[PDB]
Amino acid sequence: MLGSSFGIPKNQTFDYLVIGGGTAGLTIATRLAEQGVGSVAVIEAGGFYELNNGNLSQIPAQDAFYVGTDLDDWQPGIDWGFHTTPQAGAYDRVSHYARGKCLGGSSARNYMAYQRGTKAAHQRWADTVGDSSYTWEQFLPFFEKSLHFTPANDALRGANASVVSDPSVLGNGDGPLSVTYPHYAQAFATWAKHAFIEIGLQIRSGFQSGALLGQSYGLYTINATTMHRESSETSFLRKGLADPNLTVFQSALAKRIRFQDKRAVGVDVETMGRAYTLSARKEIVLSAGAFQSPQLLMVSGVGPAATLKAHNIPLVADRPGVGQNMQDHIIYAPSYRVNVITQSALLNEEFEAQANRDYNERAAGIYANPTSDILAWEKIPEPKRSAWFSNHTRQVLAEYPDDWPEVEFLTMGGYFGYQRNYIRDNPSDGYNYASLAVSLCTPRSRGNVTITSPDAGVPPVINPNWLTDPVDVELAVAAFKRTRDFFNTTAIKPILIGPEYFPGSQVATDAEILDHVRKSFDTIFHASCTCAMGLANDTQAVVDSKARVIGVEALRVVDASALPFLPPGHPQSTLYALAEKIACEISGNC
Amino acid sequence: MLGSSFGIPKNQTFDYLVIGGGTAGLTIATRLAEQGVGSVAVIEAGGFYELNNGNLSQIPAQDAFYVGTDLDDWQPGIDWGFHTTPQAGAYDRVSHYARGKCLGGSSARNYMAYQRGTKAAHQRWADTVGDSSYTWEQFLPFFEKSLHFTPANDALRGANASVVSDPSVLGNGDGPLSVTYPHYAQAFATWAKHAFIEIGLQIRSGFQSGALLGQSYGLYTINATTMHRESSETSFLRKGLADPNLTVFQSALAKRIRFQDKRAVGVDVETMGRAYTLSARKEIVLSAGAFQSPQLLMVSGVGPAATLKAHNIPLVADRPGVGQNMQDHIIYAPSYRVNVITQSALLNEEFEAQANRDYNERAAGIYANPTSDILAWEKIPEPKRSAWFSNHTRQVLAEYPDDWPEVEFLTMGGYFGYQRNYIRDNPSDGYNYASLAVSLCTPRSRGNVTITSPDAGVPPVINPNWLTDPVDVELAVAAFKRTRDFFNTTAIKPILIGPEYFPGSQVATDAEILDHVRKSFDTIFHASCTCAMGLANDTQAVVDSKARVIGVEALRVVDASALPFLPPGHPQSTLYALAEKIACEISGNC
Ligand SMILES: Cc1cc2nc3c(=O)[nH]c(=O)nc-3n(C[C@H](O)[C@H](O)[C@H](O)COP(=O)(O)OP(=O)(O)OC[C@H]3O[C@@H](n4cnc5c(N)ncnc54)[C@H](O)[C@@H]3O)c2cc1C
Ligand SMILES: Cc1cc2nc3c(=O)[nH]c(=O)nc-3n(C[C@H](O)[C@H](O)[C@H](O)COP(=O)(O)OP(=O)(O)OC[C@H]3O[C@@H](n4cnc5c(N)ncnc54)[C@H](O)[C@@H]3O)c2cc1C
Ligand SMILES: *[C@@H]1O[C@H](CO)[C@@H](O[C@@H]2O[C@H](CO)[C@@H](O[C@H]3O[C@H](CO)[C@@H](O)[C@H](O)[C@@H]3O)[C@H](O)[C@H]2NC(C)=O)[C@H](O)[C@H]1NC(C)=O
Ligand SMILES: *[C@@H]1O[C@H](CO)[C@@H](O[C@@H]2O[C@H](CO)[C@@H](O[C@H]3O[C@H](CO)[C@@H](O)[C@H](O)[C@@H]3O)[C@H](O)[C@H]2NC(C)=O)[C@H](O)[C@H]1NC(C)=O
Ligand SMILES: *[C@@H]1O[C@H](CO)[C@@H](O)[C@H](O)[C@H]1NC(C)=O
Ligand SMILES: *[C@@H]1O[C@H](CO)[C@@H](O)[C@H](O)[C@H]1NC(C)=O
Ligand SMILES: *[C@@H]1O[C@H](CO)[C@@H](O)[C@H](O)[C@H]1NC(C)=O
Ligand SMILES: *[C@@H]1O[C@H](CO)[C@@H](O)[C@H](O)[C@H]1NC(C)=O
Ligand SMILES: *[C@@H]1O[C@H](CO)[C@@H](O)[C@H](O)[C@H]1NC(C)=O
Ligand SMILES: *[C@@H]1O[C@H](CO)[C@@H](O)[C@H](O)[C@H]1NC(C)=O
Ligand SMILES: *[C@@H]1O[C@H](CO)[C@@H](O)[C@H](O)[C@H]1NC(C)=O
Ligand SMILES: *[C@@H]1O[C@H](CO)[C@@H](O)[C@H](O)[C@H]1NC(C)=O
Repeated sequence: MLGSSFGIPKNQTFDYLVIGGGTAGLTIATRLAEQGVGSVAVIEAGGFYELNNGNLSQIPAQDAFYVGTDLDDWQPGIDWGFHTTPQAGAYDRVSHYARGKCLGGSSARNYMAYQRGTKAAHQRWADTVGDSSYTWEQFLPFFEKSLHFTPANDALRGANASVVSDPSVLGNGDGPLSVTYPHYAQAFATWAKHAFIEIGLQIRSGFQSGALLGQSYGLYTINATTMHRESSETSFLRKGLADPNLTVFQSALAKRIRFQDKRAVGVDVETMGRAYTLSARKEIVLSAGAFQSPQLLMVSGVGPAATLKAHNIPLVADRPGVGQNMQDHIIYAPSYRVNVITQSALLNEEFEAQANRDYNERAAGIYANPTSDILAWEKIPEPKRSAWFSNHTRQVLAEYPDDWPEVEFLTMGGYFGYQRNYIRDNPSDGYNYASLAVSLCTPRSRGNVTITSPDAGVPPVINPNWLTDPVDVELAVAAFKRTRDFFNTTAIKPILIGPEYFPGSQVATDAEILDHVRKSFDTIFHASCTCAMGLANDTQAVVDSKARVIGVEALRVVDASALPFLPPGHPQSTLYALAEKIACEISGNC
Repeated sequence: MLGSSFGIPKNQTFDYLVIGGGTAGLTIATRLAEQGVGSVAVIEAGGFYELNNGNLSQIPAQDAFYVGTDLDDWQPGIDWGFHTTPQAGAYDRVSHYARGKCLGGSSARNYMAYQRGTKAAHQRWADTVGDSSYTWEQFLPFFEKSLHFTPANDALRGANASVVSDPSVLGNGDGPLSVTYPHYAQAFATWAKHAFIEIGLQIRSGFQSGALLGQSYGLYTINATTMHRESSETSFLRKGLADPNLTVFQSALAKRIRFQDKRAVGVDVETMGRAYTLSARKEIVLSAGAFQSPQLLMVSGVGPAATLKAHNIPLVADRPGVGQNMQDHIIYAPSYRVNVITQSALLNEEFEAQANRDYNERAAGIYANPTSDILAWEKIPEPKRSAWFSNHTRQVLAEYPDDWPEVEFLTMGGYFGYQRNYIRDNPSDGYNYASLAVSLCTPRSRGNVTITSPDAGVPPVINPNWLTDPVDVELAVAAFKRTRDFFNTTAIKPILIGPEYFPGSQVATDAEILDHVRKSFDTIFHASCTCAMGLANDTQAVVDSKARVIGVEALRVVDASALPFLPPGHPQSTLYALAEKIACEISGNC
């Protein structure tokens, strides 16, 4: 009975509460319920994205809806409508920062890329938090536990789009999280493989074995049968319905964590104006993400003393790291008109109608593609390194491990432009558009989150502060010039129609390149480290290596906020794994 | 793809809009979508009751949750939290009036009784609205079209609980609305059959063939396989999700119908704070029910001129009938301790655990019962008639048709008391409690609905005004004495434990009985006739026989508000049928 899984908004007691039915939230809630620790309730402000955002969150190719910087490019059924402070690195631009408000959280909204960090990143993690269980070899089983891998389908993809994978690290098939290759590869990506080789990027066997340098076809959180998005909702929550130990509270806003002495004992909740308190006998897990986890700590009395005093919040623990040390990745892309099919073709009615039938009848065609296909990773090579970087920049980059890339390239079968609104500004003049996006994997810029109010119903103040460190500025210009090197290869030339479409060659000098990047970049949505994992004796750390909040009892944080630092690339794989790990830490029954 | 059925909250155009995803709403929306008239959108303020009220709305025996008169006996996931004005007939009591806020509306909340009115009621309907298609023989196919009848299961019910039905009027099996007999009959009802005969109520072949006088086992909107509630959501909406012509907007509040000249062209909607306008090319159907249909007309400029002026609403049509002539039924019941299992046994943990397993594993046991089982109908008999009624009362009752009953009796395997809150005040002292409820089928009292604001987000002012006509007062006392006659039968005596438990024999005189009824009665939730069907030339009528709103174009009302008068007994059968009829009227493709 479906309804048996869903809670009634009144005072009651569970063994465990998880705040936030997002990526980490639904994973840890489902695993705790299955691991015999007693009753678990998960509290989520949103509903099902299948009811609240049409089929836009279910179709991989529709992932560009409601992610633009424009303040109005969102709707309240899937997005919080959060905007940044005026951004020092983006000419004081106030931008929309997309966050999932739904069961699945930002796993309902992401571009579905599944890629793990490097052995050396895991080594740095182990060192920073003083726990060797975070080293690659000890952590890997938690990465594998979640997965149901399906190999590439060569018949639907075409021979051109053959993949190089490492199945030995993609689990035993028993996990609920579908990971596979899309049934459709962008024709652009097929050409990009040759261009990547010409600029010195060797093919490797996927991005799941603890190394990145080189190129490969990406793996995605997509169901191999339906080519629907795989979120934490379609994977973990669907398994957890059927577990009588799991209760879901949806359309439910957590307002305050309650403390008796320094012990977390319950959560104040509002469901459609009805206030109630859920009590926890054992532990509360905060999984509200990089913006709202720190906000809930602060309005509950855990955070910087001066902030809590200024908003009349009684102090429970002076923890100055709460909302500090925010890390993020950025993305921007030039675009060309190309002589191959890209997502542009969906603007043509006769083409869309065929793609629509291919998707629903055969799980095939361009709708079955998340826009991306091939990722590539490098250090900026010599001799460009000495020309493009100051001595200070080269000294800072030499402190990163050899395996830790500086720049990520992503094939995109669509137009980025200024990323104001990808749907409105999608060029409609009858050409196919493709982009080569770049992301920077060594961000030095640090941001923060604070509050204007003790009410969690008021949005937090979000200041990512991207592109403010001189190292990020120099890297941003270098990455842009590498996209120009990609587009000047003889391998890619035959599909290009005329010169660079966006921005165009008139963007030439270092200062013009920087100015264009400052106008055309956005976050790639990897906000993290606002409840950073570190040593219990570090006054800036928020959680220890067991994800316990320092200064209080029976409270953990398990989400992107808990990361000690942002590892290179796409973090969802790591958040699934971290949730798997802290579930076993709590239960002891794995 | 589920999401393909659900709308995005932005400006867009459909051929038809239905306001209110309730009993009538989801029926007409689904049928219009199937009948080739183009695109249909349904707008509903609530969500799925399966997500928003646990399993309480899915289990028939849990129908007593959130229906009490106490102002706090509701939660915002299934109920509007409406209260009445101070009630002239109930010692100025301000009472909660349960209304479904969910897909299915009040079909999510009702006691699931399926019973039709009388041939003579249908004759009066035809005469009042000037349309012979409302006579029994012409209207019957619209009653049958909806249904999937399953016969009584004698093996699960027991031989004691054999039924007398007329399958020839219960359709061909093709309709989505499950109607059947419960898998479990209250032991109390089994005894009640003999007691009903002793006080002169003969067995008849069900309540679906245009006659009521006598007794029979009731038919219910329950799925025959699962013994889950059958709402308009589990029947019509579930069929309509496969129809690409149907779009659902849930968590969507309609604020205003828009008029160009006198033509309805769109609806102003708010979904979680996001305002948008849905446009209608052809017709708008208002299905917001007896309280909110008249409210939406008035805030849109259709209603009594003086009311709209007083709240700064521009006048579109002076229609003084809007919100007037409200009709309703009431219910109250004495109770006895009884020597048989009733719903009381669910307070015993060992009994509940077995009933829980019986329900989920075999669709059997007391959870598979809607509380009622046998209905009985009469005129107050002679010689009690001359003793209990004034000459004026007898003159008014003689104007009703011979087939139209004055009093309904309902077996109830539970305690009513003052109906403040059935769950809190459920006696827990170890006895089984049963009640014999009565409802009055000839209400003379008339109520109304008005507004305090042009904002549909502000609740309407709801004044049922029950028990204010001297005919209803005399009938209320007579009905109560007939419950005493039932409980003094020699047939029922052997299961009674001690004397009348509630109110008790100390309630003796006519004035004491009236006083007790005024304290212990509530609505039985049949609010209707606030957008009454009549002749186009009647200034008090709101809709014509085609359900078109008089004085404007392209606007219909199809719900309990549209009834010309309240027919005897349970109206959901008539609302399904009326929705079937106006669907065919609109489409011309049946
Ligand atoms: C557009 C986009 C693209 C991305 N692409 C990728 C990608 O391709 N690969 C990848 O690895 N990562 C990607 N990411 C990032 C990755 O998805 C996120 O880092 C991850 O989803 C965050 O997980 P989380 O559990 O930390 O938070 P979330 O998944 O955001 O979960 C937080 C949850 O808590 C709820 N919540 C917050 N406050 C409250 C409250 N008070 N009460 C109740 N509920 C509350 C929210 O509604 C939400 O459901 C992308 C992000 C976005 C936005
Ligand atoms: C507790 C209870 C027991 C009952 N028992 C029985 C019984 O056993 N048998 C029987 O025959 N009848 C019974 N009834 C009555 C029967 O269920 C109702 O008369 C019938 O459901 C009314 O249907 P409707 O479409 O007129 O209104 P509803 O089904 O109430 O539909 C109105 C819908 O419109 C929505 N809405 C209102 N305003 C807006 C707006 N502005 N924007 C968007 N959506 C809006 C509401 O949320 C609701 O879903 C019972 C009623 C109740 C409350
Ligand atoms: C309607 O919803 C209720 C859940 O909200 C449900 O109550 C729950 O019933 C489950 C059994 O399915 C109980 O869970 C049990 O879990 C372990 C199994 O590993 C048992 O050993 C325990 O005894 C425990 O009872 C929950 O205790 C119970 N929860 C609540 C809130 O009471 C009802 O069962 C549902 N009703 C029906 C008829 O299905
Ligand atoms: C994602 O959701 C969209 C609708 O919510 C859906 O678009 C809709 O698709 C249907 C076809 O499935 C169109 O309805 C058609 O119905 C009749 C058949 O009797 C046809 O003759 C008509 O031409 C009509 O097209 C709707 O027009 C269309 N709605 C809109 C707004 O376009 C998408 O198809 C869904 N996406 C996928 C990939 O399935
Ligand atoms: C619910 O819990 C809170 C705090 O424990 C309390 O303020 C409130 O009164 C409770 N409500 C009820 C009905 O007990
Ligand atoms: C993929 O979807 C199909 C069809 O819905 C389902 O049978 C399967 O379980 C899903 N796979 C995973 C691994 O979730
Ligand atoms: C690969 O195949 C697709 C579709 O057949 C085609 O559009 C694309 O150009 C091909 N690529 C190469 C490199 O030949
Ligand atoms: C956030 O960072 C900005 C820029 O570095 C700084 O000036 C601001 O005060 C910080 N806010 C908090 C509350 O730490
Ligand atoms: C009753 O429920 C069963 C199982 O869910 C289903 O197969 C059947 O179609 C339902 N019947 C109706 C008419 O809703
Ligand atoms: C009918 O049978 C049931 C046994 O299931 C019993 O509880 C009930 O009293 C019986 N009624 C009569 C009148 O014999
Ligand atoms: C939406 O429709 C209304 C109705 O006229 C009007 O405010 C405006 O034209 C539309 N707004 C947008 C954002 O298109
Ligand atoms: C509604 O009914 C009452 C009688 O109970 C009457 O006094 C009142 O004026 C009516 N109000 C409206 C607005 O018709």
